[PDB]
Amino acid sequence: HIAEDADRKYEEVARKLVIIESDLERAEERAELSEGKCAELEEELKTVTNNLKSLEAQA
Amino acid sequence: TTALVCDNGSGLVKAGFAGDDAPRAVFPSIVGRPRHQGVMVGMGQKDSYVGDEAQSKRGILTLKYPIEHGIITNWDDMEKIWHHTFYNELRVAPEEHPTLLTEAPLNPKANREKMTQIMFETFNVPAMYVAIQAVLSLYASGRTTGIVLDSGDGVTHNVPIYEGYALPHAIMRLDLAGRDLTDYLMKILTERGYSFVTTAEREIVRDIKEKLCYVALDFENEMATAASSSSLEKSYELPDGQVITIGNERFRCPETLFQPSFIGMESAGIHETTYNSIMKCDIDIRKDLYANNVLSGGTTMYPGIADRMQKEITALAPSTMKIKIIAPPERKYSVWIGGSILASLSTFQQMWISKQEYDEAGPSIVHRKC
Amino acid sequence: TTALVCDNGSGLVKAGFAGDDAPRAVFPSIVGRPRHQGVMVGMGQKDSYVGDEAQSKRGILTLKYPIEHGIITNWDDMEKIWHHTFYNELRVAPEEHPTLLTEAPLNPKANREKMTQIMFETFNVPAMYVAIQAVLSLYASGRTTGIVLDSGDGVTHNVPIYEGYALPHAIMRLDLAGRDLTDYLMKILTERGYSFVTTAEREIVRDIKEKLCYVALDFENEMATAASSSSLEKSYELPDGQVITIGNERFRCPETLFQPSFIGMESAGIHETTYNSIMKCDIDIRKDLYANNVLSGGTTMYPGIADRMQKEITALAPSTMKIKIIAPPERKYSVWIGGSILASLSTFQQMWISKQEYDEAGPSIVHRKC
Amino acid sequence: TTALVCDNGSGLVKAGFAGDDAPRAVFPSIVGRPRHQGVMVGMGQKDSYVGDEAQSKRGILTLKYPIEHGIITNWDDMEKIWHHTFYNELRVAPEEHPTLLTEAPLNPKANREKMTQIMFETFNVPAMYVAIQAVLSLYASGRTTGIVLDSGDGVTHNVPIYEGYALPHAIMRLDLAGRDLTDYLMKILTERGYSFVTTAEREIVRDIKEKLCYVALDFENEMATAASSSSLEKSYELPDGQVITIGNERFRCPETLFQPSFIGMESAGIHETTYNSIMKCDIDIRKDLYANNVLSGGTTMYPGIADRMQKEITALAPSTMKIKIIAPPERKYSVWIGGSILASLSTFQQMWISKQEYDEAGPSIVHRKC
Ligand SMILES: Nc1ncnc2c1ncn2[C@@H]1O[C@H](COP(=O)(O)OP(=O)(O)O)[C@@H](O)[C@H]1O
Ligand SMILES: Nc1ncnc2c1ncn2[C@@H]1O[C@H](COP(=O)(O)OP(=O)(O)O)[C@@H](O)[C@H]1O
Ligand SMILES: Nc1ncnc2c1ncn2[C@@H]1O[C@H](COP(=O)(O)OP(=O)(O)O)[C@@H](O)[C@H]1O
Repeated sequence: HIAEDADRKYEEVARKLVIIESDLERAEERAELSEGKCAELEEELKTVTNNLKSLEAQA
Repeated sequence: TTALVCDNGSGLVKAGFAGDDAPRAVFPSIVGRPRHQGVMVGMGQKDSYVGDEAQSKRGILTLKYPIEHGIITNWDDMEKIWHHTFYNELRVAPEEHPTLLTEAPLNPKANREKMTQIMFETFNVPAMYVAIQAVLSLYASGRTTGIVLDSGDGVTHNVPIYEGYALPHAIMRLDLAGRDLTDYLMKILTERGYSFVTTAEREIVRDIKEKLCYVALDFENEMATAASSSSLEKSYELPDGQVITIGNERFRCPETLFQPSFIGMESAGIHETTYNSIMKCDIDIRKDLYANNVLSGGTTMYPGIADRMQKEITALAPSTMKIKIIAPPERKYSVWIGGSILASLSTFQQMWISKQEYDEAGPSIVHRKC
Repeated sequence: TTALVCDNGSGLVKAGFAGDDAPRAVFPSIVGRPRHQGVMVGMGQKDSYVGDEAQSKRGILTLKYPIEHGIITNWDDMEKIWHHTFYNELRVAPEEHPTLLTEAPLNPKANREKMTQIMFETFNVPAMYVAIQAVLSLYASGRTTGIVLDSGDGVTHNVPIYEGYALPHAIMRLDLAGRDLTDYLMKILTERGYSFVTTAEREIVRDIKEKLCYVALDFENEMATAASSSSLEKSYELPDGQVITIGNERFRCPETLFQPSFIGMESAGIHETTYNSIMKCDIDIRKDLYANNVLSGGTTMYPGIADRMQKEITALAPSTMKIKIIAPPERKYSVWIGGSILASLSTFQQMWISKQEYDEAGPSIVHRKC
Repeated sequence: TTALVCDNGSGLVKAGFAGDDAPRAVFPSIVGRPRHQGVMVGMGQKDSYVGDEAQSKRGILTLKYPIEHGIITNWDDMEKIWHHTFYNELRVAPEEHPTLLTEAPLNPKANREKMTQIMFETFNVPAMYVAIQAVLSLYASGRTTGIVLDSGDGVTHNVPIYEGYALPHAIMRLDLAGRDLTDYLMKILTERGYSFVTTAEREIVRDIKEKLCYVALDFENEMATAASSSSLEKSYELPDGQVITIGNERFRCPETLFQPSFIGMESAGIHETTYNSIMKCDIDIRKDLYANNVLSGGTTMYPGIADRMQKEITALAPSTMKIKIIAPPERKYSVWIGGSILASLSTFQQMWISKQEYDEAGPSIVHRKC
């Protein structure tokens, strides 16, 4: 009785584990893409700051 | 000087000396009186038999319990039972031993006042004290934190305790116990043809309950299984021959603990009152209460009650907590064991109610301070 | 001989030795007392628990802060907390160490007088000194010029400094801090169904605040976004299971720092009081004040607070100045770090208030010279 | 066209027409379901009984309140109760009447959203509105300034008003009310021998509370007096004969409002939360708040509660203010009376939430605008 109890319970544990794992790797993809996005924003900001200081010296 | 521990209970007296591993005297809390005539001159018939002497002359006596639902409802019979316990079972003199009595929570004050008055006046104990059965059960379990479910013969109660602090607003007391299950079994056995109506027959049915009944992990499919095959049927032999065979009654009798609607009560099962008592406690201690459900008393001795209890509470509690039902193999004497441990402590010897304090304050000393 | 630094604060004690890089002991400034009964005889009941021992037993205790708004309002509890800090956490003898206490600006004189009297009498410190939190924060930031916004658990204050000169007429002290945000969050969570009323539940809500709350760069469109989608919802798990999920509360809680009308206060947000304290200074130093806003304290630790602060001050200041919000990653311990630096300076060893000066001058010596 | 006023409450439904002096229908907010078998073929057994029909048949029913602490926790039962209120008690058609519902302050938003959605969809009211109980109580008291203390069956709350302006940051809500006093009395009566466990027995105990309980002016010497003599003992007769007599329980039950630690709560008494709500208000209006404490609701109907309240607040407030507890003799229906007054005003007929506004904005309009 207790054996089949724990067995079904922990097979469902492996179920939520597969789900939480899928969400984990999806969040890893999210993390890497967000690093790339903030890196693109970093080059955006470096470029715009160079432009700002150059053109402000001009002004 | 050693002290006495006298866990009374509504179905079984368990007495002994503080410091032992187990009670020295365990006998039914019962007083029998003869019904029939008595014809043999010179037989020397007694007026009333107590304890297990009334259990062997069972056939000619009418048996009465002086404790109904944790409450002493016949004080002369209770005096007889205490006199027996002291002089014939323990064979001591109560004038030379402090006595530790025990009581369920949430029952009238006159009960404790009369206990104290009886002890001090008609037994001349040097001191006494009235503990709570659940606290002693926790002492015996060897922990200071947990929600103990005590279920004896008259009353079922939960007491949540944390770090040695009781939560008296979350104590929940229920009034179905071993005796109501015995009565429900006496009533449920009539649908197979067996008819027990006498008090002696009630004792027979109690023995049937203690020997053949168990708790089903899943009640519905267990019912269907018993309906399909006949592998659950066992046989019992009454004390005159006449074997009887019972089927689904085996697990329908203790199922009442989880569906008290079988006996027309409105309460919830023991699993649900345990969960409610937990959810009535402060949110920071209930995770440690969830993992220290201590079981105690005789009515918690059915095979499979811990598994069903854990299944039910697990189904109720959040899916992250670790539900642990602690069911020792000797939980029928946990109250007495804990009482002996308590009465043996050195730091307890100032908690007694001395005779002089009683002489000063009256019987009201008991709950007013101790 | 080394000296002690004892940044008290109204939510956390941070103590250590002058010369270290970080406080050696960091525990809640709290004192708990049992509210429930206590049944297990011999459990060794303590009268009161302090520090983070009272934090683990908080299920059965009633917690109290002896400091309300930077002011010590319970001197017995504060003496308990200091005794703990010296003997159990740091494990030293206060008779062998000068002590550097810390205080917020613009709070009653009796506070410092009682501080120094307590030290010199019931601890027999060889010498002591009471600094200002913002000055020490500036020491730790490695500057001599800037307007420092300190925001702890009880009080928020700005202190503008220039070349090491304070402008005491421009000091502005505000009385909403971490604790008022915790209370506002306790009140805002009720509109989702969650009810926290106990002091222990106040600690739970404080942890929710420290884990899930952030400052929105633009409050209105953030509000509309949270109303549109549900991507802002995080989930928290209380210490009994019972996952809760919060939505726009995450940024509605710390937004009170910028709109103190949410808790029914009449003041202006921290950005506006910073700008006002700047504009109360001489027109020559405020260009250097605009570029040295030094954030400090625990309440300045929300994600996105530096950017919102910069946006707001930029919108207020002239369109030519360079607003720079300096927010170190360790800014929660800047006061203690600066206090250790200060107490380690060799030129400081003449600024102590020696025991003999106190014996000559009474407790009034503290503010009268030092 | 006339409008409906439907003060719901957690223990009693009070309905009627806007413009009357008293509610037309007052019945318990309770739904009963049969508990037992049912053997008489053709009796025409109903599925469920509501209102006070479920109260006279309560011997065979299990009663359930669909509102626990001001929150509606069973929406089918609440729909049954509203259907009953409209069709059998008032005997109207909800399609022809605006409806003014009422709600306690500081409770979840889904409550009001579901209220308005239920009304507009399953009753097709032309318009509706959800007021706050304390504001209506102040309307009925004939005032525009005062701190009203409402105390019904589920929740006790203070709302301070000045000149018609609410101070939403000083609103204090507490969750002990009539029902928790009923439960505490059910628990305290067991120490005399009486055992009430059923829901019908809970109704019996509620009536005992409404008939025999009062608030002691000085709790300690009242306790000593009840201990000394026996003149405080009254007698009550259950609905089967079998009289019971209660002593100090009479004033120990409502005393819980002033010491909520009796039921294991950590909050302060109603006097202290009233004083705190006042001291949370601007220093200029609190002199006028001290003199306009308006008592409302059923739980404020104990004899001697106004005197005890005034004594306590006078002991707390400065010795120059004039504390005036305003306790009307009809204060149990103040919320409904004020609701009728409000729904009768000409300048109110633009504050309704028309069906068209709901059709445009969804159920979320109820708090977004009104
Ligand atoms: N092995 C068992 N299985 C099931 N029930 C039992 C068993 N032993 C005792 N009981 C029940 O326990 C009751 C006595 O338990 P006990 O703990 O002694 O009660 P009390 O403490 O009130 O005397 C009896 O009514 C009996 O029905
Ligand atoms: N990571 C965090 N995010 C948001 N708030 C925080 C964080 N850490 C601490 N706090 C807040 O800061 C307060 C403690 O800050 P601290 O600087 O120690 O105050 P004090 O100096 O008065 O002790 C707490 O009330 C808490 O609400
Ligand atoms: N005369 C009375 N004395 C004391 N308590 C009363 C009295 N009448 C009613 N109550 C209490 O008031 C409660 C009902 O009050 P009411 O204001 O109708 O509640 P609600 O506003 O939630 O409907 C009941 O629980 C009852 O215990």
